[PDB]
Amino acid sequence: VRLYKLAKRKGRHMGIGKRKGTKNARTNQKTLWIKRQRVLRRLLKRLRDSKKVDRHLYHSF
Amino acid sequence: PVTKFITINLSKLTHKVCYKRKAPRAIKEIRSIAGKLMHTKDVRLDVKLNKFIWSKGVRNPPKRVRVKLERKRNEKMYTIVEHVMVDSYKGLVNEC
Amino acid sequence: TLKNKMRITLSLPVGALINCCDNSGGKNLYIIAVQGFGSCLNRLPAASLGDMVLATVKKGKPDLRKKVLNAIICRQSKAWRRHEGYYIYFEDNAGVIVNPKGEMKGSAITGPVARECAELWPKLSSAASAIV
Amino acid sequence: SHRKFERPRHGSLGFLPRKRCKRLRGKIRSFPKDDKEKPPHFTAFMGYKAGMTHIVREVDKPGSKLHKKEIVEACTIIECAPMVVVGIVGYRETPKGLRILSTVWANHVSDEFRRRYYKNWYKSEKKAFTKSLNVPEATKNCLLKRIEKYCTVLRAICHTQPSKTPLRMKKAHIMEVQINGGSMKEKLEFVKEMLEKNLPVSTVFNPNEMIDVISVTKGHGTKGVVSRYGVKRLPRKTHRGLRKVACIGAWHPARVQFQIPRHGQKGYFHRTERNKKIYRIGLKTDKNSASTDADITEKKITPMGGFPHYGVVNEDFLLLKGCVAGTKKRPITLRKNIVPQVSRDALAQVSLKFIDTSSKIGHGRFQTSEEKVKYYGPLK
Amino acid sequence: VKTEACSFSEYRIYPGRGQKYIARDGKVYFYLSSKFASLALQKKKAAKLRWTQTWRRNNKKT
RNA sequence: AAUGUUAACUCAGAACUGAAACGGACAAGGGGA
RNA sequence: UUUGCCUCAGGGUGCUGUAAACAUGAAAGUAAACUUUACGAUCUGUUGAGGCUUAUCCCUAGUGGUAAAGUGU
Repeated sequence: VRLYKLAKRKGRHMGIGKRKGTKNARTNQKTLWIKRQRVLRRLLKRLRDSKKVDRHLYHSF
Repeated sequence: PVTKFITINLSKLTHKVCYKRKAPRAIKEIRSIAGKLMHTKDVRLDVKLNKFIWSKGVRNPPKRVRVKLERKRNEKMYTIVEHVMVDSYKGLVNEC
Repeated sequence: TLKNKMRITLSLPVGALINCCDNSGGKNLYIIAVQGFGSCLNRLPAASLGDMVLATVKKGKPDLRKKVLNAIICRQSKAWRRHEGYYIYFEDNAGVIVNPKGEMKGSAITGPVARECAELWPKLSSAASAIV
Repeated sequence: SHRKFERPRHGSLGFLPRKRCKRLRGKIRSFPKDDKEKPPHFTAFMGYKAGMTHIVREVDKPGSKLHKKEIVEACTIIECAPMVVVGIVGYRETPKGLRILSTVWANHVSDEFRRRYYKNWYKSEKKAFTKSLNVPEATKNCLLKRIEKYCTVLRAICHTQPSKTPLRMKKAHIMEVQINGGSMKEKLEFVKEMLEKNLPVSTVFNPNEMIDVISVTKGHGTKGVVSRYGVKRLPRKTHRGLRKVACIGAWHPARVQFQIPRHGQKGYFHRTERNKKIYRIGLKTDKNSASTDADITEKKITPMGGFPHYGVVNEDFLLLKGCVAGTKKRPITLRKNIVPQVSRDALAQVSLKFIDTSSKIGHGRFQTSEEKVKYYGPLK
Repeated sequence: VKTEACSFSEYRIYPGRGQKYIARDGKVYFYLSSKFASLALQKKKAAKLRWTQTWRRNNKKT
């Protein structure tokens, strides 16, 4: 199954017929939202660090 | 001892029995055939012989094993089973 | 006009629904009885190609629905033996609406048709559409 | 009270008791009768199970819907390893049945026939029929004069030779075949010639005549009612099983009737098939007896691929309608018919069109070895 | 004797053995036994069917 | 505005191919008036 | 129960069906070097050829074995 993981990264078993769980079962959608919020928020903080964006557009975006 | 060239077909011996007892039935048939053919009552198998017919699994013992069997003088008479291994069995007639 | 009607292989018991394949307006027949069937204890009457079958219509024109009619079962799904050393069998299970005297009530049958009824009732020989 | 739905019973009482047959050969209860006018010739035969096969034909029955059109039928071809005639038996009628006046053996006898009189032949001294074949002919002449003066039914002990067949059995099957025909005065001379030689079937067997087949059916051991008599299976909800007869009789009489189907032995019964018309006469050595001048291929009685559980056939053949009972390697007995008829198919002359040669084991592809070889040719 | 040729395969037909399969369209389809009809019945291709002479004709191995 | 180190499993379309059949076993709602 | 029989083998009819390898072959198309180089469900030619085929298939004076004769009359 090491070779099988390589083959799934290769893209053969990408069929819709190896999925025995729902979308949220494989990966937690709330955790995905948390990760996305963290990764965009780190950028939002770095924009204030570099002062590339003003606060007026910073609270907007 | 006596020089003889034959083989044994365990397929025709375990043909009727279920998977659960195919290998022990093969063992029993080997013992019975050895004793009957060699006119002795004390036939002792070999650990290698048990290995060979148990390795393939209980469901399917090996089909056929070649017999060229030798006795032993030390009631008095007793035999130990042995086997001949060869790639192809076709063309190898029975003889002395 | 002779009733030398030849061996038949038995299939299609009572309670089977089959195709119609004719311009009579019906779609599927529902076998309720066949004629010539005698008395056996638990035997279900079943259809023979050369035998009229009492049948109802489940889908089709309301004119011929809600009542019993006679149908000649034409195309079987079971191999019927023949002296020709070879059976005959089909995929579609089919029958054609006929009057009790024997003649077909439709005008043409889409699929292949049975030739025995052509001489069993002379008015089916003329209307035989495409015999196998 | 009465049954609401009267239906025919299960099985026939005429084949009771459904018990294992005592012997393996097919005995004959009755031989075809005799007439003074008809001429003295043979009355029965015997052989083995060569084949119950098809043949293609054309009906000549007036008004038939097939008639001129080619048809396929079902007939049989018999295995006849010639039987050795060894003995003569005389019977005379008495108010207690027909009683044996005497039997006379041929002055020379075969070893296969004598082997039947033993259970352990390999260990015996083979002393049977040793000093009983050295009798003077004065005794024979006196006893045959007695046979003519007193006896009225004449039978011939004939034995088969299983050595010709591939059977493991080495004992010979022995039976007696009646001789039917004219009065005693002609009969005495007509039974003075064939007393030692083997029996060719084509001697009397002729086309357009009816025969019957006697045999012992197959064996299946003990079987339930649903198999022995084909009783209706009880519904799945039944408590103590469903493969049994529900009611085996009313309250009265307070006994089980003998008509009630019960479990027991099925098969290994005595069977006789009647109205089996013989159609054609052939041989074993010849090469075109089974085939026709409209078939113009090569073949003899030889089969293809061997016979499953029967070996190969190297003996005579004839033709006769129908199929047979019994199993493979089972002895079959052939009788003539009892009362010949004058109906249309009773007197109908017949003729075949094509003869099977194929691989009679299951679904094969090649009818002849020559065809199989030619159709491929260059191979591995 | 005269024996017709098979439809799916190329073997002659011997009366006394066969059957007849016919589809909806009513065309005659003559074969020899249940396999010789079922190979066609299972909607398979004689070109792919290795063990028939049709495959040999398709793969020029005469 | 760009170039280097290092950790995901979610999608999508072109193939041909395999006995035109595939949550391949285990695991699992029959629906409707 | 020794012109046998058991076993084995030469086959035979068969059953699925194409079997063990070769590929400076194709092999959907993939990636690494200055045209060649690492995989790729299969087939192609040897391959209408293997594996199994009586234990209840068929043939073979083919060869190995075929044994103690204990009981009753």
